Amino acid sequence: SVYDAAAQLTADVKKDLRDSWKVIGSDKKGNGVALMTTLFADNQETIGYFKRLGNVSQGMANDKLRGHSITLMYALQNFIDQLDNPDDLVCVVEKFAVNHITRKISAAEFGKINGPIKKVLASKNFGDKYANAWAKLVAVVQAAL
Amino acid sequence: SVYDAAAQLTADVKKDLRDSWKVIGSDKKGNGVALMTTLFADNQETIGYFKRLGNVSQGMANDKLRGHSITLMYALQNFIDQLDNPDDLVCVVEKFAVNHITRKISAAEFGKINGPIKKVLASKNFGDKYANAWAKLVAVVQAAL
Ligand code: HEM
Ligand code: HEM
Repeated sequence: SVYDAAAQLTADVKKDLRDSWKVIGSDKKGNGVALMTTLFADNQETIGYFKRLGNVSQGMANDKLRGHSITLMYALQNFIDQLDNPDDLVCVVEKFAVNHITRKISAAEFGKINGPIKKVLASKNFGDKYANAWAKLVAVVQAAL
Repeated sequence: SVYDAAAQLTADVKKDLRDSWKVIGSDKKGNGVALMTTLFADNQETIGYFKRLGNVSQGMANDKLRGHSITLMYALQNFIDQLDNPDDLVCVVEKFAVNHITRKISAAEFGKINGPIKKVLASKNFGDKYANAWAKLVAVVQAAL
């Protein structure tokens, strides 16, 4: 149930998501690439999914990876903006899942993003509390996969 | 070239884009659905492309349509935010075009969105001058299709 998962986003969780997002969301290009490069470093077994992006080890220098990384941050921007209305949050998460489902990305696969997020947050001085909050948002997406 | 197209975005054009976007982009759910509904109303032939969305005549009530309309607006949010750096605008546009090319959407088909955009702008009192500005942004994407 995606709705039950969204119900886990309590007042405190939503507050922490916004506070952290105010910082990491201000530099979508920088933090977006950092998130992807950390994913490829910690989970090399996922690189096979981004073969269209060429040599992802190039990081910021790869124009295809940079385009994907920036675009990725706008999906998160969308989720944060829908935190007030769970009905809209759910419909945008299901729309989001469509393409990832077509790519055969399973919930187990997607959950691997939690590590990179925790590390990116940490580099910006955000601790456990914030990593946990984001883990709850990702859970909503997983329930839709 | 997508890069050459991005050159049409002069200072005055980028100004009208941001000014108009501050308004139509302030209500993504509302205007986003207006864009889609207007598209289906004036260009019935495009309804076949969105069969996944189910019954698009339901408008706001259709969760799938609402989810798509809100997500669509964040693609435009992305373009607007990259206006000052042609390099970033280009890579995000090419990324964006990937899925639309796989769906067989030609540059001419995509251009059909100009009509709906014009009307949505007009509903907020933004005249031909702004419509033309947006037509140039859409042209950038067309250069990649
Ligand atoms: C917070 C996590 C994530 C976000 C916000 C995110 C966001 C996005 C967005 C916005 C797109 C572009 C639109 C589309 O094609 O659907 C996309 C594409 C893609 N995503 Fe996700 N994604 C995330 C995690 C993942 C993970 C963990 C995988 C795989 C293990 C994955 C694999 C893909 C692939 C392969 C593409 C296509 C890239 C390309 O060819 O350009 N995504 N994702
Ligand atoms: C202002 C122009 C437009 C924007 C910003 C836009 C944005 C988007 C976005 C963000 C997606 C979701 C990610 C993905 O590509 O899978 C999408 C999907 C799609 N777009 Fe575009 N689009 C635009 C115009 C059009 C037009 C004119 C057509 C065709 C007449 C079109 C056909 C499609 C289709 C068929 C989908 C998949 C919908 C589904 O089955 O869920 N788009 N578009």
